Amino acid sequence: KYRVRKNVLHLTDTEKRDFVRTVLILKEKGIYDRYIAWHGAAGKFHTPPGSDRNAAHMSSAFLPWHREYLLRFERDLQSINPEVTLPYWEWETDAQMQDPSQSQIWSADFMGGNGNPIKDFIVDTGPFAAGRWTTIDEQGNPSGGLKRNFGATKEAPTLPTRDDVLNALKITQYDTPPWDMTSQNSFRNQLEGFINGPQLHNRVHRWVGGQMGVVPTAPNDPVFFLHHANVDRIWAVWQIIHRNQNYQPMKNGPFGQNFRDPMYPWNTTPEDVMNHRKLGYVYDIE
Amino acid sequence: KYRVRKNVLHLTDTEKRDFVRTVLILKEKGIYDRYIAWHGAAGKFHTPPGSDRNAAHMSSAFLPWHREYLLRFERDLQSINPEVTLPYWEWETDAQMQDPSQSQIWSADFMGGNGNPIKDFIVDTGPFAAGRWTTIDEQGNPSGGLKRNFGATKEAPTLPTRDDVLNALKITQYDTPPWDMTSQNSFRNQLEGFINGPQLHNRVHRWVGGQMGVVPTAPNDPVFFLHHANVDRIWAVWQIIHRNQNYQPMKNGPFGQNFRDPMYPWNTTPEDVMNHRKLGYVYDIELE
Repeated sequence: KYRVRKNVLHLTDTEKRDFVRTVLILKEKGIYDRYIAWHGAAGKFHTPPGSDRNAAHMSSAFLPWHREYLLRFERDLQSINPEVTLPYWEWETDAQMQDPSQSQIWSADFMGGNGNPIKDFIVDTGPFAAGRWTTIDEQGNPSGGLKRNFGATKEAPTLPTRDDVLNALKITQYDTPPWDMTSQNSFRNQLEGFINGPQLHNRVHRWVGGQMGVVPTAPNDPVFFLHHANVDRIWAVWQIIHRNQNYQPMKNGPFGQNFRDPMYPWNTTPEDVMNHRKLGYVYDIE
Repeated sequence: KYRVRKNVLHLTDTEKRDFVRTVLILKEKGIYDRYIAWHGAAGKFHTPPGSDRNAAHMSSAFLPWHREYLLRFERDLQSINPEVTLPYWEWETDAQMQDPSQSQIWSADFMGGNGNPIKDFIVDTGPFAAGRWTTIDEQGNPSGGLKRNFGATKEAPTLPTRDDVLNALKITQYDTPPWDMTSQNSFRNQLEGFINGPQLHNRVHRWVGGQMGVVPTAPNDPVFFLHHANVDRIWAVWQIIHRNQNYQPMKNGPFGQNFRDPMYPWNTTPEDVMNHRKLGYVYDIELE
């Protein structure tokens, strides 16, 4: 209830600089790669095998899984610099922009810009440009560096809007059977973005393109964590009015998705991360 | 020192029954799959990226990684049945048999037998036969049954011998630079089995064949854990014999291979698991 995750647009120049340095050092230390790997590994743990659910997506644990993911990432940041928290990318505000690629998250100070169409959409500006930041592929081996291609596909030309978020916050059920990408009247599936898809979460990945555009490589882009901080904040808001609306399935869902099941690759259950205050952080505007 | 991990050949009938029943329970609950996935996942964490070293193999952390792995597994067995401990498959004495494939470990009441060549080497005897036990491919998807093909490759017609075990135990260095498959005079690399390989650990995988013959799918076979408990036992024995040798590298290995580095996919470090008695178990041979 103490560490403050701020809007990226509210970070000072110094905070932007100190976040970048901390990420770059986590990368240098070999710790960043753990997060890419953890996320890829969860995508091949299906609940159960034969289904299209997995531990981290496409089912109920999507939200607690990434909250734990971000919680551990932030602790790793804090061990380098105890004054650094994970900011969030309020994309729904950027979607108001005439050209959201002009948002300050994309400044050379911070995330760097869209990919260069002349250079196969390689990101060539910012602290994660090719040459300053290595990437790995899905199989875990070295890759070609950061790629981005904002709004390039016809199904996600734009970012999710504020209205897309307000509509999601109105869903009263955390999730609904069969706890997958076809769940109706489900906050989890609304936010993940499978109704009228791709929307919300799914639509951000599709919008950003590059490595963020294919899930198993998405954390190669630091903006991945800023994106998921915003998703986690939006879940946190849902938990203030739908406070107590808790989690489903409580039981008798696939193993790995129930309230007290471990979320692969960890032992943490959804229950363990239900209250973000007890996890030690708050969002600003909370 | 409390939990005693016994030779499979010394297990009573009820012990074998209880071990099997407990593993079937872990499988039915969905917990067993976590150990399949962890093992595949660690192979994809290269230390550093682009090296063939990974979190669980091909470098110094091979031994502690699997000690932690079995420890977690055994603890999951104990949640179900606190009287069940992880036995070890002492393959070096099976190697002494006229026909090692007749070891009691492959009895229908324990691991079940060799694959059916009519059925493309699907195991159809024992508690893990097809129709009683489902398997996953490297992607996490169903793959249609446990396979085994004992001694079928030219590189590994036989299991490792007692002499191979004893000869590894003479190595005084736990590991050596460059902490990879070329490491010479290295207990870790010798036991893992890359010196004129496959030997020892690498050889057991190739000898069992089936899923065990390919490392990312090996844990689909429950004998994987009895194999690794034997690898753990040999290391524990090395640690008794060479009491003033400690883990290597102590620093300046690749991240994930040093004494105090976390072992992906966990936060556990080699230091955390260096003393197997501190982990709450002993092998029967230490007690005799």
